[PDB]
Amino acid sequence: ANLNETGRVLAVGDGIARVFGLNNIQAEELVEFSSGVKGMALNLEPGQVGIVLFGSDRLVKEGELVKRTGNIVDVPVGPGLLGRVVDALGNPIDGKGPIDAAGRSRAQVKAPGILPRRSVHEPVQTGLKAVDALVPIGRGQRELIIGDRQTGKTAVALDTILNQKRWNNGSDESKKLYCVYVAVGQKRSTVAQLVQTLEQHDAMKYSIIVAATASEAAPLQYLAPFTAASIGEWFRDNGKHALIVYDDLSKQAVAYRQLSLLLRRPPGREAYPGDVFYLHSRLLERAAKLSEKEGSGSLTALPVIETQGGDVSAYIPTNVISITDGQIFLEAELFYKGIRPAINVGLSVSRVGSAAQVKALKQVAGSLKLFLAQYREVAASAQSDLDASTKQTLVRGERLTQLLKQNQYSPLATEEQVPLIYAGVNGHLDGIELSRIGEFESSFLSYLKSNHNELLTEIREKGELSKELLASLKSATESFVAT
Amino acid sequence: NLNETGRVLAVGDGIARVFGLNNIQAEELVEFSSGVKGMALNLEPGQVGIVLFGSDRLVKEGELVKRTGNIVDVPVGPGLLGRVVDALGNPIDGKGPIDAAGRSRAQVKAPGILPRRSVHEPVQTGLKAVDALVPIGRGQRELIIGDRQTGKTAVALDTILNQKRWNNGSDESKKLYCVYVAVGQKRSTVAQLVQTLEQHDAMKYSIIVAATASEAAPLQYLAPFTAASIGEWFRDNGKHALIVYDDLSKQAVAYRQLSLLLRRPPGREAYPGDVFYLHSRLLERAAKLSEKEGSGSLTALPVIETQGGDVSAYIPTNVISITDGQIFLEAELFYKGIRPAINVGLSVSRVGSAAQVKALKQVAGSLKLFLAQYREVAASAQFGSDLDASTKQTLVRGERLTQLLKQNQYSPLATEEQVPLIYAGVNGHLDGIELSRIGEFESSFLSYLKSNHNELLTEIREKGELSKELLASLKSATESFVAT
Amino acid sequence: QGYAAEISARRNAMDNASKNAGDMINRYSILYNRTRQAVITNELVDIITGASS
Amino acid sequence: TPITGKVTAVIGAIVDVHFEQSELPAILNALEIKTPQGKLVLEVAQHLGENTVRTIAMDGTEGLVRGEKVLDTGGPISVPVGRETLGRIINVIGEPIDERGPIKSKLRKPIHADPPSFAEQSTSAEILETGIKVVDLLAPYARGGKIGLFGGAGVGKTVFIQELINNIAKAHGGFSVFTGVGERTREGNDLYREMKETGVINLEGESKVALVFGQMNEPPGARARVALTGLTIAEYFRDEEGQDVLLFIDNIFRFTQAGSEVSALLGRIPSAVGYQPTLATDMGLLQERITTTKKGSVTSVQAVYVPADDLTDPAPATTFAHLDATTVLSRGISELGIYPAVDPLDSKSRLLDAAVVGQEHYDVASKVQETLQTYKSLQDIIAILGMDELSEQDKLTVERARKIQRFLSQPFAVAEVFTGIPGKLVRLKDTVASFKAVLEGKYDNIPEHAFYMVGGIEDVVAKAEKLAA
Ligand SMILES: Nc1ncnc2c1ncn2[C@@H]1O[C@H](COP(=O)(O)OP(=O)(O)NP(=O)(O)O)[C@@H](O)[C@H]1O
Ligand SMILES: Nc1ncnc2c1ncn2[C@@H]1O[C@H](COP(=O)(O)OP(=O)(O)NP(=O)(O)O)[C@@H](O)[C@H]1O
Ligand SMILES: Nc1ncnc2c1ncn2[C@@H]1O[C@H](COP(=O)(O)OP(=O)(O)NP(=O)(O)O)[C@@H](O)[C@H]1O
Ligand SMILES: [Mg+2]
Ligand SMILES: [Mg+2]
Ligand SMILES: [Mg+2]
Repeated sequence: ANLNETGRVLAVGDGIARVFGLNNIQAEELVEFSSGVKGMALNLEPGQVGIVLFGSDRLVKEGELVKRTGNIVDVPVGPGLLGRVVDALGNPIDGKGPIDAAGRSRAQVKAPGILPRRSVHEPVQTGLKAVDALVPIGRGQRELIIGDRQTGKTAVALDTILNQKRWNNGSDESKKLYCVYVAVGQKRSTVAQLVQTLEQHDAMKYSIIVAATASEAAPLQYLAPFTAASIGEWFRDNGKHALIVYDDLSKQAVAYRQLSLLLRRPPGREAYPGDVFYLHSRLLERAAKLSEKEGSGSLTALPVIETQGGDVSAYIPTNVISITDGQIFLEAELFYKGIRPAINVGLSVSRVGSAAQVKALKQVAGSLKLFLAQYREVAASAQSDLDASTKQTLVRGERLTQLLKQNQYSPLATEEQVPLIYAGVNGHLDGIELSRIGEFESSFLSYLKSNHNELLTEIREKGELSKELLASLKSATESFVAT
Repeated sequence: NLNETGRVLAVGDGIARVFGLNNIQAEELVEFSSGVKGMALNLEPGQVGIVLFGSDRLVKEGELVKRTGNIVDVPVGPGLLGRVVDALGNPIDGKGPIDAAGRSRAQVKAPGILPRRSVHEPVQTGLKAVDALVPIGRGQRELIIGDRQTGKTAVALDTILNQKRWNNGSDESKKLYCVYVAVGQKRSTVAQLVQTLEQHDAMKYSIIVAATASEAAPLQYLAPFTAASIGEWFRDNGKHALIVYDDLSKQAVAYRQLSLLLRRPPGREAYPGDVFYLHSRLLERAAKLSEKEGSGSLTALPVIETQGGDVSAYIPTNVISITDGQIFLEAELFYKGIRPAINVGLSVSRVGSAAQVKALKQVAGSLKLFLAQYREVAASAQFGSDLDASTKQTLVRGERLTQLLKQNQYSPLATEEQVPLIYAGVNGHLDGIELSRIGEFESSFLSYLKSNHNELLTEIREKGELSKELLASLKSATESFVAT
Repeated sequence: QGYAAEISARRNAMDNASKNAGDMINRYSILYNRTRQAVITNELVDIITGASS
Repeated sequence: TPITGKVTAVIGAIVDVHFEQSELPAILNALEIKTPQGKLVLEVAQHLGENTVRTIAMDGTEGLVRGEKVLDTGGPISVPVGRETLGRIINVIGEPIDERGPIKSKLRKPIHADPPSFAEQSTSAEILETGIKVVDLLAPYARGGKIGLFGGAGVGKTVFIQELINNIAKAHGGFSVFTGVGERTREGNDLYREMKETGVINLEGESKVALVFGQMNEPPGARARVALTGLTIAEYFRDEEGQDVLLFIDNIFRFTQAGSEVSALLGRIPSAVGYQPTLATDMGLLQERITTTKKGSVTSVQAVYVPADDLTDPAPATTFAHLDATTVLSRGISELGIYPAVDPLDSKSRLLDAAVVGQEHYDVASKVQETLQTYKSLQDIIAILGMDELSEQDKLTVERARKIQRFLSQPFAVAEVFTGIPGKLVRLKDTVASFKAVLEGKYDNIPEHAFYMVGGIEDVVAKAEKLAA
């Protein structure tokens, strides 16, 4: 037995195997145990190596042989993973056979530096009225989806993926956006069901699923987002665009905490290791928009965080907020009232997306940012005087609040969006009741499609509002409202 | 021959584990061949753990460590006045050698039970609020405590500056030599403080001991104890010294760093188990010596920093239990325009009135209890009350009494200036005056009494007491001024 | 009339207050709970550091 | 003929190296491992005994092998110092990262240097006019001072610095050094595009600011040290060039955080909250070098992250005493749409003193502060029971405080996207007078909204009439 290429197990417990030999091993090299279970050389010491396991401890005994692999932790990458569901190490879990890899990338890849980047200016269209109008996301950005349990976090990301069906059926490769969805810590059934939804809406052919679910070993959960970013990165490095959802990072952090405490690293705040920030920061730095010279690709990140009791000041929330380029905060209070998406506009922001917004939306979003989250000034005070001036903003406010509502699985085209907002901002809804704003919107879009389709087409094709189209839009709006 | 020398076994983080040094004493000074000096704090079977008094960048495995044969000591003596030194008494003002009467160890047994006498001589701080409500005696430990940037140093600083009234004389019994201990402050902050003492000509009777923020934890830990010794000389020779520890919170942090790196198992909040002892032995050394011992004293104003108003925190709770009372400074009072931002309710001087020039004691009757009765009422006024004649008046009186306790920094006052103010206040010669004008009253009035009724002020300074004759003169004199 | 106006205004202002109070009680029951958890963890870490040496 | 050892142990950022000879590299020396791509740099941290040293790597340690050859450089990490650094982008190890060739500097200085002695200190009380209302009014910045911006995540630290660079950088005469520690690589891109576009860095021409980066993608070793690199350059300007130097750091907390990431791996017992026992002295050794001395002047702005919005966390709390001026940003405040989100009752200045700013300035600042304070002491009662249950005095103070509150807000030029409004700037003398008048009850009839996001008092008058039409 070569002790250079090979090892003998000294001990195993707490997700670590202590191994003797493997003298030629590299730090962070993947290893193989007798049972076929894999590991990662984490700490090389005089006279032994400490290996973190990617499975149950049952699958490793004392005295067993361990084989070197040659390879730092890596994964298959390339357009051949499209339509596929894999585990954190890249192994298919969808019943469909060997993955078709263009090649292999490390799990841990260094972020694009200061030079190879350019500011985001290309829209990521979500098809969500509230997000596209008020927290516009640009290709290369990082935008946190954050909020309590059961507040629509996943819905927001999933509508975004379903929405890409719009361009991923065209030919123009630059407008396309491939999707990597990472499930970390979720239930197997949630993810199975999610994939079936994707299949049913025909979204699956442009998306990749990477799953490390609830009963799997902490390191597989720790690892999944990293192997998913290299999968995402392939598109970035080859002049194409990929969206990556990390659902969710809260659970990644928890798994990382499990590993650190069993590794006997000192518990800090909320028991997380000191490096739990570096955990996320290195991951998320890999999202970017690249320069002309680097082929202009982009990886856009939508990490998901789960607050407890709505507290965005906890350690992990604030860590991620101090990394991403903004947050979409979802309030449980709005969610229970029926306001869904429950986007708390006061607390939501996109730091770089404004540039990348579609002009049409930008133009009918005049101050909507300021006004709405400020109607919130009056609204909170309202329930001391039956005022004159501030009775108007209470009626407009209430309207735009309904306009922003949106059914699930129903992402809407920009040119379907801008009229609804124009019709809100200019007060053509002021007269219509609350209970009918829902029906108004479906009936109004029908009207526009059948009768004023020339104009929608112009919004879609130029993305701007010429004074003439602006005036023509005023025309068609007034007509419908009157009846 | 490993009895006087040793070899560095391992080194880092300002800590060295040394082989040999077989005859070394616990707490002994050592010299590493590369120049740096150290202190043996761990003596174990096969080795010695030493904390470095400087950088360890130059220490190497195998390097030779030498016994000094000395327990950490310092130069002490009158020669040190006007100077700024580090923890080991090395001069850091570039003014050359110190001349010392001798050397005392850093750690010194405190006065026992027999060799002491009750505090009875005031430390006149010059601040109305303190001197009236929390008077400090010669040999008392009075804690200064509060959150960051609340006035803590400005309380101690106005005391040092005030000692000028007596330090410029020859009368040695009345003089109060000052010692200021900067621990973990930034050098610039200290330069700014010795710049101010200079401008007030207070540096000539002060000694600065600075273990500032970039210096090795063993230097910060040591600074208070070696600074007690510098101060003890005054105490041990019929003189008097005030000692300001600015601040002990930062020294406790340094001791913690020391102990964890020595791999001594920590206690609460990672502090060493004996962190209470760390502070108690320091402050027990402040003391008022008995006549058979020359009658000298050491008064200590230790400074603690609380976080978020948290006085129940470990270290602040420790020190509170050691001292003879505290001055609680509060950010909320600071911003209402109360300076010094002293919480009167929470602040005591335990030695109390036994350490207060008699005149001030008389005119400040139940000022402290009254001010409590005032806030008892400023509480009932909240829910939109309407008060009877007594309550609305005392509410007016206290609101003005509070106003009279405001005071500018670097504007300390003499008891004979303090007394008339407190006198006018408590009696009610200020009630029928518009509130916003008590400030200009204070200076107009003290000028008035300096030109017209000056013989009075002269009397109080000399005789430190009042009789019916002094009372009625002043009562007649104040009543005069009220009509502008 | 002034009395019945006052009595109606009391029951009305107090309704808004008790509502507004409960809201703060809700916001502080949450902070309470955070702090309580933090207290148990932080205490445990000292026991842990102490045990390791 | 060099000094070589072999790698004995690898745990994360920490690499242990054995040497075969009696002679062993000094603590703080830079070592080298030749790899497939480039060179990995390690910094000696401690001597473990038995001829083995412990080091902290400056880049990832993936791929290292026990037995791998280690080279001693016989010196610490060194950086290009001098004018040749201006308009370049540099590493923690002093290599360029803007692909513009070698920094052809005449000298290279070690990044570890001893702080300037007590004797070398040079104190002043000289106001630095910012054109930002709250700062200029309530807590003035000091020329050659140490200014620090404290904020939770997203509350506005970086926008603030960019406004200050926008105000002070072009008209300073001297040279700036910006150091990015543990921040967004993209933010570096946003700024290198910025200093180019404004001309403060000119590709062909001449440049006033050197940039040094060690962002949040970087392993801990690099995050720890990158501030000492950006400082060593700042010190060369201060000393030999007798330059009045501006130093910006975003973000200084990241330095200390990087220290805790490795502390465990170095064998230390954790202090409070899991931080390194040396948190304070590590910070003293860094802070104290960032000072104005007798040879020259350094005005320094530091972004200071506040973990979990907890200003009592050892890191930010230990930072306070190092600063001559502190601006504390509040989430609660920023959530009222008040930008800058400066807490006017928790930001402080050495220079807030009548003997510096004049009694009129002092008196206004303080009455403003008393006013705001009254509102604070009342908030609970205002929120539970409303305005009705205040005495008239109070009702008026509350009415006024809220006008001051909003008047302290100001449209920055660099937040034009989020304000929708052009960036206004207010001369100190105008801030003083404008506020003075509000207190004097001169603007009570004006609705609250007219003070929100404007410049000076002329601008209120304007917006009040704009609303009344
Ligand atoms: N826009 C919407 N309109 C109506 N219902 C919705 C909308 N979005 C989500 N829902 C429903 O609300 C529930 C919560 O949404 P989901 O996207 O699962 O949030 P989540 O924050 O990911 N919950 P979890 O991850 O399980 O804690 C789901 O049952 C959705 O079907
Ligand atoms: N009586 C006073 N009136 C007005 N201002 C004062 C007064 N006393 C102190 N100040 C100022 O308030 C600030 C804080 O005072 P300082 O004495 O440094 O308190 P501290 O709590 O030791 N601060 P720090 O060491 O920074 O935590 C300083 O700028 C003083 O100049
Ligand atoms: N002066 C301002 N005016 C208007 N909005 C602002 C201002 N400053 C910050 N914001 C808002 O808050 C965001 C915070 O940006 P930034 O200045 O990077 O804060 P920060 O505290 O450094 N964030 P981080 O470092 O990630 O914790 C901005 O993108 C704006 O949306
Ligand atoms: Mg979900
Ligand atoms: Mg102080
Ligand atoms: Mg920032």
